[PDB]
Amino acid sequence: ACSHVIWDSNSKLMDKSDARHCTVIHSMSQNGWEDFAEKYDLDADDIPSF
Amino acid sequence: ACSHVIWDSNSKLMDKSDARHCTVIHSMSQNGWEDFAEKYDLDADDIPSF
Amino acid sequence: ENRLESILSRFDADWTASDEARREAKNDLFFSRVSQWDDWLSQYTTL
Amino acid sequence: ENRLESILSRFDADWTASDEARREAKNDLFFSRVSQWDDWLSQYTTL
Amino acid sequence: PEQIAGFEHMYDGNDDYPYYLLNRTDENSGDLPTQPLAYYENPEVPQANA
Amino acid sequence: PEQIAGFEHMYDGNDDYPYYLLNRTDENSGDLPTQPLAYYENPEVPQANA
Amino acid sequence: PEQIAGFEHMYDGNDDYPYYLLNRTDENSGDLPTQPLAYYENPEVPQANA
Amino acid sequence: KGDLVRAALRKLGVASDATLTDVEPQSMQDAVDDLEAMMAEWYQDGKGIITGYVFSDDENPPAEGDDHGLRSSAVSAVFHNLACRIAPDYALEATAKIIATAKYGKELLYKQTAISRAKRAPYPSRMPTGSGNSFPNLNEWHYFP
Amino acid sequence: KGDLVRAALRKLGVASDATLTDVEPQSMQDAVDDLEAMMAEWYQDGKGIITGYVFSDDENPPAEGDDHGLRSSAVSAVFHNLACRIAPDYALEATAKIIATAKYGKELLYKQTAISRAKRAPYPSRMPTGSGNSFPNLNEWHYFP
Amino acid sequence: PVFGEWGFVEDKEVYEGVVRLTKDGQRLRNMIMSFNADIVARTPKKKPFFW
Amino acid sequence: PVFGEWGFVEDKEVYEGVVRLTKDGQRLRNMIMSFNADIVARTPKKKPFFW
Repeated sequence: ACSHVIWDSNSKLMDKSDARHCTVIHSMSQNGWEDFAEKYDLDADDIPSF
Repeated sequence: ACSHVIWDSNSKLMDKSDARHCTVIHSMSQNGWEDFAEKYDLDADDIPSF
Repeated sequence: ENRLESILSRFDADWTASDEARREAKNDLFFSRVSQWDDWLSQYTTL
Repeated sequence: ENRLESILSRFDADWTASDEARREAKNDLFFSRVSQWDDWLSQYTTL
Repeated sequence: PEQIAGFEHMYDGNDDYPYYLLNRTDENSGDLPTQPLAYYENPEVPQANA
Repeated sequence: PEQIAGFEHMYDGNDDYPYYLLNRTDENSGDLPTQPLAYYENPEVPQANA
Repeated sequence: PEQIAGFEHMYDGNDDYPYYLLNRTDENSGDLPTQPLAYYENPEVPQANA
Repeated sequence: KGDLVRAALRKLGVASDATLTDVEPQSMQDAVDDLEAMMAEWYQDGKGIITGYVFSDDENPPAEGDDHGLRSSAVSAVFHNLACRIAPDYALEATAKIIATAKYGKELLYKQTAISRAKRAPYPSRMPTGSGNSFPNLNEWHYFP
Repeated sequence: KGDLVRAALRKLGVASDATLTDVEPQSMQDAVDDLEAMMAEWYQDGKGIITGYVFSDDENPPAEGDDHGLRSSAVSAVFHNLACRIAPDYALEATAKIIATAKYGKELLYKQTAISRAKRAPYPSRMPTGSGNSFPNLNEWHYFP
Repeated sequence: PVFGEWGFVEDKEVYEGVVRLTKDGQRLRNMIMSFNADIVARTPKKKPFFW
Repeated sequence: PVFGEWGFVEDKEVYEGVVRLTKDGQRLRNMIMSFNADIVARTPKKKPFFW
């Protein structure tokens, strides 16, 4: 979580309830990306980045 | 189990319930392979690999 | 890509996963040794 | 292969299994010694 | 300087060498490199202070 | 260097030899290889620091 | 080498002999085999490390 | 007269020089051989003092004016030590300053070599590999590599 | 004159040389025998100092101009020590530098040998075999192998 | 599958039992122990030096 | 069949009783002990040296 969920919305408290972003990141295997592009319906031949 | 059951489906949890593979491996004696090819009906003269 | 060759699919999902059944497995089965077989490793005939 | 010679079958399943009743058995019966017979091994006449 | 001269290299902090060398001789005499019997005394915190 | 010279081989860390050898003689004198009475003093952590 | 020479045989590890022998004499002088007063000091683990 | 000390001649020439004498018959052979012997006691077939000295060819050419091939730094030593060795031939004790400079020189010849021959031996047959050390290679320590 | 010191002649030739004298009758036999004796006290039938020195054949040929077969590194030693031994024949104390060089040389002859003769003895009659050591072979330690 | 200590690191799965941490020190123990055995076995006993 | 400690390793069956681990140290004990006995048996007693 230290390196995947990131949310400096200038949130000034512990449950980050005053936040408005909270962008999280996924790392996944090839087969995982195919199955992910399956669920959320996406071009499996795109290949993402971050 | 550390070297026989292998299942990186990018499974992100402990009971590996979110997995979709879980390929396991068998090592077996000659007589064991004959009896195995017997059960699952296979060519006993094939001899497998992994 | 598209390549519905079944074995090429199944094998190319094991091969991909056995790259973790590496870094870790390498260690893990190695502990089943400093306890199970013997606490010395990789010479097996010294004087 | 096909070779229903009965003894060749039974004997060629013991022989095959006595390759484990080796690595282990070798040790196992050897403990029935550092306790049962005597704690010294393989000389039996020194000065 | 004379006794260490030539291999001050060996006295810097390396655990590279198996021992320490010292110059034995010197034209104009037979050098007296009485193996280094002298180190600077450790800091002590006087009894009075204590 | 002179006293160890010839068999510095024996001082590297081998437990191969039964003892240590030292050169006794030297043309131009009778060498004084007073068996190596001198080692570099161990690190100590001054009393003051302690 | 000179003092042990002749019977380095006796210093290898045998408990075969009742004692150790040393060469006494040497043409060109009266040898000074001051019975071996010098051994290599034991490994110590410095106080500082401790 | 001649300049640099390049021939095994010059060694002996200036060896005699540093003693006191200045005579030259065939005794230059009876004294060059003294030198070749010396420069062979030293340099125990390569386990002794390294000087770059070049020897008789095992071809008959055993001496005289042929080059010595010593490093410049080694000369003032070999010929000082030479002086001491041949001085008894002429019923002579070499002066103090000479024996001193010979003693001094002979050490310096070996100095840089001694530093080369230091060398720490590798980790023992045993010795764990160490968890901190990544990439296992040979488990424990190589002890041979 | 002659070159390299190859004959047991030369040893004695240059032995006398290094003392001071330069005479040659049959006394070269009475002094070569001194040498053969020495080179046999040394090298106690092979348990002494190894030099490569070659002896009389047990065929009558006991001396003179026949080869010595010494290593190059050994010469400046045998003939220096020779000098000391025969000097009393001519009512003579060998000079300091000589006794020094003889003392020095004789050590060097044995140096490489002494290193060879080090050798650690094997594990004792007893001594456990050790669980870490795989392939049992002889249980405990061989002590003979 | 049962797991002892389990988790992820560099998005790489990771796990271990009780044994893993002990390995390093345990080897030292065995080594030093073996070294000492050598010390007792091969090593000249106390005897006098005589001419 | 009864088993003490039992399991598989390299797909090779494996098992042991209490005794196996002790073997190594116990031999050392016996050896050192025997060595010492020699020390006491064969060894000159304390007596004076005289001309």
